[PDB]
This record gives sequence, C-alpha cells and structure tokens, in this order.
Amino acid sequence: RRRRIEVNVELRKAKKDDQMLKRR
Amino acid sequence: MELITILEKTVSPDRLELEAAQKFLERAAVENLPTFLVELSRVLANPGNSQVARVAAGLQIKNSLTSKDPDIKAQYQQRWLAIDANARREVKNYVLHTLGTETYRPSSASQCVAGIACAEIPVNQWPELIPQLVANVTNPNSTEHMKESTLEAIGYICQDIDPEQLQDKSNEILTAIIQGMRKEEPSNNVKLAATNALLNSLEFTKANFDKESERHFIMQVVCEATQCPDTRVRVAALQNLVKIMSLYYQYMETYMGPALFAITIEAMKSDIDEVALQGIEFWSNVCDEEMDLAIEASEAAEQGRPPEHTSKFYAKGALQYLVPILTQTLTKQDENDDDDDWNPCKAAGVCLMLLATCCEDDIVPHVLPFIKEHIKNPDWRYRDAAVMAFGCILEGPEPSQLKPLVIQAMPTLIELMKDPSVVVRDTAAWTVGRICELLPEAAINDVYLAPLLQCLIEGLSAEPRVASNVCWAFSSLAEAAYEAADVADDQEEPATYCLSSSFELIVQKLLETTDRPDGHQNNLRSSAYESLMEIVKNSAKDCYPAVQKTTLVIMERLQQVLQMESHIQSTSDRIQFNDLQSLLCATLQNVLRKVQHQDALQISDVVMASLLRMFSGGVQEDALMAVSTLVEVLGGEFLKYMEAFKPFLGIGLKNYAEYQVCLAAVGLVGDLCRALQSNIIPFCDEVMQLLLENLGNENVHRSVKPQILSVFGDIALAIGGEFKKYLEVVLNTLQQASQAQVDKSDYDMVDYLNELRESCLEAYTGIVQGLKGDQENVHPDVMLVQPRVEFILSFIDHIAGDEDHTDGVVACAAGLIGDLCTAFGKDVLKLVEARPMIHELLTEGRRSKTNKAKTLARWATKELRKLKNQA
Repeated sequence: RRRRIEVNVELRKAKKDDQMLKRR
Repeated sequence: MELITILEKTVSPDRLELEAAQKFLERAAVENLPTFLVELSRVLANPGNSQVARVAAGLQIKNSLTSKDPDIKAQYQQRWLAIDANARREVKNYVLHTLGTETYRPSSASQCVAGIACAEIPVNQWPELIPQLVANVTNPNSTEHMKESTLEAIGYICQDIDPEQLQDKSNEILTAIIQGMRKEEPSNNVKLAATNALLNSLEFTKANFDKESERHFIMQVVCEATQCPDTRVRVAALQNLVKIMSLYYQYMETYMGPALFAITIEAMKSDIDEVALQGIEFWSNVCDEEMDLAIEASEAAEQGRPPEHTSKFYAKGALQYLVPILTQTLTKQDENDDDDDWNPCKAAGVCLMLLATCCEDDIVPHVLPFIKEHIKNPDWRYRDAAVMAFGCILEGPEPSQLKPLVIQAMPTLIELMKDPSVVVRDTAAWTVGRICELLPEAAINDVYLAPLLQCLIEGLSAEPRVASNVCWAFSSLAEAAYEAADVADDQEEPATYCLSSSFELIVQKLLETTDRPDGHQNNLRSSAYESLMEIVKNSAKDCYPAVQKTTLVIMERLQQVLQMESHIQSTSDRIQFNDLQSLLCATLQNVLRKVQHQDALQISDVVMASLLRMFSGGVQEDALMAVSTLVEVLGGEFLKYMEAFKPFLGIGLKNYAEYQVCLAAVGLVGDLCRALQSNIIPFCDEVMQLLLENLGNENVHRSVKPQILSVFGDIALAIGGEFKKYLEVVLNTLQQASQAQVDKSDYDMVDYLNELRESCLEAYTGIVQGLKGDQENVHPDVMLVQPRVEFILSFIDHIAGDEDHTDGVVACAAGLIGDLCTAFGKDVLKLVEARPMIHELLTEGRRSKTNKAKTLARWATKELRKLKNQA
C-alpha cells in the first residue's frame, strides 16, 4: 500500500513533465 | 458536581459517563477558558487530591495548550497568548509549584510546563522558567522527585521547541543537565532523566561545543555516564555519544583515540543487547557521516572550490577491529525471528553493509576469511552468518574485483538454496537477489542461469520466509536480464532477453505462489504479486503475447473475486479479500502499461464495469488508481465513460474524510485533463466546485491541499481560455498558499511546505501555459495574469533565499521562470535580474543531480538569454 501510492505518483508526475517539455 | 468529581469520571469505562464528563469540561472551557485553566491547575497543584484527579487535571491543561496536529497547536498557543497575563501567571505558578509533589512517576506538571513554554518562550513571556528549573536541579537540598520531575520538564521543552529558541540559554540549561548527570548524583532516576534531556538539547549547544573547556566538560560527563552501573543510564549516555558524533564530527579528533573508540568497541561486545545496539549504531553513523563527507568532497571537486568539511576516515581506521565483532554478532540469530525486530544481529548486518560502501574493497580481506571458515559449518548459526556477510559486502568493492569471487561461490550458493535450515535458505535467497543487482554477470551466464532459475522456481514452494525472499530475487534477476537487453549501439527498446525462453513458466509459478493459504507470514502473496508486476514490467518485446494472456488472467481473477462476496464475514476472511482486490488492481495497472493500445480498447468495457463495482476504503483508492491508469491508456477514447463515471469521481472528491481515496480522485482529475483535453470543459464547473470546497474546508487533511493546487494547473492547461472564470478565486488562493510559513524546526512540516510550494509553482505554470496557448503566438489572455508576474518572481526569490529547498522546488521554479519568459518576454529579464537570489537558484539547479532540475534550470537560463538577445 506504500508503493501503490508513492510509485504510481512518480509515474504520473512524469506525465506532466514530458507533456510540458514536448510543449515548451 | 465538584470539579474533582468530574475529573475522576474521565476514567470510567462507561461510554456515556465518559461522554458526560467530557461535555461538562468542554463547556466549562468554552464558557470561560481562563478560570477553567486556573481551576485545573489548582487541582493539579494540591497533593491532597487523588492521583486520578491530578493527572486528569494535567491532561486537560496539556490538551488545551498543544496538539499532535501542528496547525491545531499554533492556534492553541495563540489562544493561550491571548489570555490575561495575570491569569496565565497564576496557571504558570501552580504548574511550576507542582514539580516534585506528584506521586505517580511520569510527571503531569512537567508536560504542562512544556506546553506553556512552547507558547511563551518564543515571545519571551516566561523569563522566570529556565532559572527556576535550573535552581530546582542544582539546589543540593532538592529531593530526588523534585530533580527528576524538573529534568523531565527540561527534556520536554528541549524536545518540543525550536532549538534556536533555546540557544540563548544553553549555558543555564546545560548546567542543570550536566549537574543531574554527574557521577556523584545519588539517584539513577535523576541521572537517567538528565541524560535523556541532554540528548534533546544537543542541537542548540553549538556555542558551548565551540569552547574547549565546556566541550571537554560535556564529553567527560557523558563518557563517565557510559560507565554508570545502571544499564538505562549507560544506554542513554551511549545514545548521546551517537548523536554527538553526528552533530560535532569535526570536533571529535581529540576524543576518538583517547576514549570513544574504547567505549564504543566495548559496548558492541556487550551481552546486553541494548548496549550492543548503541555501539553498533555509533559506527553505522560514522559510516553515514563519512559517506556524506566523501559526496561533499566530489561535490566541491567538480565544483572547483575545496570542501568546507573534511573526513577523518574513522571507519577505515577502525575497520580491522569492527569486522571481527560484526561477523561474530551475525551469529546471534535465532529460531524465533522477527522481521520488524531490530536486534544486534540485524544491526550488525546493516553496519557491515555501510562499512562496505564506505570503505569498499578494503573490507573484502577482513570478511572473506570469516565466510570461508564458516560457509560449511554444521552449525546453522555460523553458516547463515557467513552467507549473510557475503551478501552484506557485495555493494561497495569494485565489481571487477568481486566477479571471480562471486563466480566461484555460485556452486555453494546454489547448494545453500537447498540447505535444511530455513534461516540459511532465507539468507541464500536474499544474497542471490543481491548478486543479480550488483554483479549480474555472475548469474546471467550460460552455466548458472539455468540451475539458478531452477532453484528459484523451486523456492516459490518453500516456506513464506524463503518464498518471499525468492520473489524478490526473481524480481531482481528479471530487472537484470532486462537492463542488459538494449544498449548495443542504439537507443531503442529490447527484444528478447535470457528469460524470454521461460518467461511464461515463471508468470504461471508466481501466479501459483499467489494462490497459497493467506495470513501467511512475510507477506508472501504481496511479494509474489509484486514480483509478477516486476517481471512483466521488465519484459522485452517477444514477451507481449505472454503479457497479453496474463492480462486476461488478472481480469478473470479480478472478476472471480467480485462474486466472492458469498463468504465475506468475520474480520479475518474479509481482510484477505480486500487485499486480494487491492493486489489485483495494482497488478492490472502494470500489465495495462505493457500491452498495446488496442488491447485496452478491447478490454476497457470489462475493467470499468469491474473497477466500478469495487469502488472498506483501501479498495476505493486502488480502484481510482486503476481507473487513472486506464484513463492514461485510453486517452480521449475515455470520454465515453465520463457520464456514467461522473457521479463516482465526484464521490471520491466530496469525501475527503478518508484523504487517501480523496487524493487518488484529485490525481484522477489530472489524468482526465491530460486524456480529454478541452473535452473536459463541460465537467469542470462541478469538479472545480468540489476542489475549491475542499480547500476552504479546514477539516480536510493537509496532504490534499497541494494535490489540489497542482490540479488547478492541469485544468488550466486542458481548458485554457475557459479558465478565466476561476482566475480570481484561484490566484487569491495561490497568493495565500504561497505565503504559508511553518516552523522550520519541524522536518515533517518542512517537507510539507516544500510540497506545497512546488504545487503552487505548478499551478502558476499551468495557468501561464494554459492562457498563452500551445502555439507560436502568445495569446492576449496571458495578459490577465501579467500584473501577477512580480509576485511570482518575488515568491521564487524568497524560495531561493531558503536553505530548505529541494531539487523538486528548484525544478518547478526554473520551469516557471522559463514559462514567464516565453509568455511575457523581454521585460521579464529586468525583474529577474533585479532579484539576485533567482540567479543563484538557476545556477544551483544547473549543478543538481536531478535531471528534471538540470533540464528545466538549463532550459530557463537559455530562454532568459534569448530575451537578452532580442528586440
């Protein structure tokens, strides 16, 4: 229940990152 | 109904009686807090009252002054500070006078003193406190109870207040504490209390350690107490040494050789576990401090200037003495072993690992002998110790040097996998995993790779303690057999690694392990599912078909579990049910990201229906997270479920009571934004309504706030111009948040502040980008936020001039500066340059190790350059 949150979050933050990047 | 009577009723095991007493006290406090507190303090100060009334009186006072919730605490202190000074003075005098008059050992007055001191010392309103406490302890006539109780109050104050607030009185505080710790002090309870207080006072005593004479006096008294015949005092004193070594490393060259080495070494050899643990902890901490100094070194080195702090390499010098003690300590395992139990054996193991990473190669010659001598000892204790030691030094020494060693030990390790002792196989399974992660070549070869897989597979049937470790081993072997599938000469995805040949036999076996009688120890089930999740994620291309069908199995299983509500009764049969659902949802998330896109469109209808039925509490959070992954995979094609899913998503947000599920929902909105884009506009008024409500709801957990602010940025990005409506409310909220300030003394609240600051920076980034548009033409709407640019830049300025930071904050701030450049242009250059600390933040980011902080800080620096070189 620790990795289920903290790890699924990292992978999400990366969504925005690559999104803002391929836009910036 | 005398107050003494009501207080005594707070101890009744009668829900109603207990609630009657509470309403009465809550009403008296609400009615007239000043008199309430005064009245409670009178009760507590009278030794004529029963132990129950006094303790209950003390608890009421305490709960009126502090709280475990940082926010409630500050409000209580402000409310107390608003009380008539005369009233507060009377409460203070009664509490202080209670010191030494309490029967019950743990003092109640001591806690009340601290709760008040926390509100008053920071505003200098209780100047009488420190001198009185100091006087209570140093008075030769004082009773034992009086001295102990007072040292307890000192300890609580030191523990609950920002050290910087006690810095100006360190001399006095230390006089009391060092006095209670002297060898001559009669009571061991007073020495104990005094020694525990020192441990809490070390952070504000820097000025004192800077004085040779004071430093020497403190060291002598602490080292002296490590020889106290009382075990509790010995242990506490040893913990002070551990902390002192950590805070004043650079001041210990003088003490190491003449005293600390001897004290810490002896302690490690103690038959008393608590003592041994401190001696081990002391050396584990030196390794940690030296590893960091090395990092600091390489840092400055690549940065030019010389490091400010320089190592002394105490770990290296003590190595030849530590190893033999640690390897022998490893022999102190036992049949009845506990994983969450921190004993000398486990600690020795960790210390050995830290020594290997701190001293590298240097450790091999000291440990290898132990390993060869006992690797075959009939005694399982030594056999396990040898294997453990082997596993503990695989990280640190140079691989090239370790390759041949590990290569040659493989035959024994494999046999060890089949050892009769469960402890040996447990450790063997762990060491195999370590090898896959540190020296893969030794496993991924055409001689051991097969027998290894064979024993690992067979291990899945062993006892949970071993099966679980075998799962972790498999998890690493796959991660290794994968990290060694690409590279070659190009930058593409792998194709077919060394496991592909057996990838299926493995998924089916993990699937079987997963089907074993629950309640099992060492979270076997969780480990197998976790392993399955890892092997899948680390599968090449030619694995696709295997992953495809595994995806179908997960679904079917997820469905078979659904109608399992037939025998869902008794808190024990249902707990396994809720975690099975939780484990399958998390698994579905992993294969979902590995199958093609069409596979999601051909399965989406099934999963939503399933995940829907499931949305306990822990399951909701997992369902929502599963939906987030499906939303990421479906993309715009998810718009189809928005009507049927709308009410449920709104449910998760509206709750907040269980912040966890609420957080998954907020996270979900963000994914909905990225998948739907502008198509989310029609659902935004509702979502924004609930999000804003949560923010202004002071009953919502604090960790939801930043997740929400960050989502405002995702919505702005997705809906663009339509975001104008909320700008006023959102920017006002952001201004408030950005001005949040916690006590830099609290590490948990500090991280919170960083998270929040990062979230504000992301919202701003989302708003600026969303208004500018995604084209080579800055849209006029950006101008609506143009008068907010200085605030933002200033907000980043302050963030810059803050030793806290975090690469995460630096990254987002860099990203935002770059966004402003592209949105507003030229004039942004002057504003940034007129604020020197921003320049420092950018330079700091370009140095960072975090690629995100290095990429964005670098990109931003570039954008600013274009403004410098443009009309």
